[PDB]
Amino acid sequence: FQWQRNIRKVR
Repeated sequence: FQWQRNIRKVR
């Protein structure tokens, strides 16, 4: 999982 600094734009 390549997460860009906490995504938080979907769920």
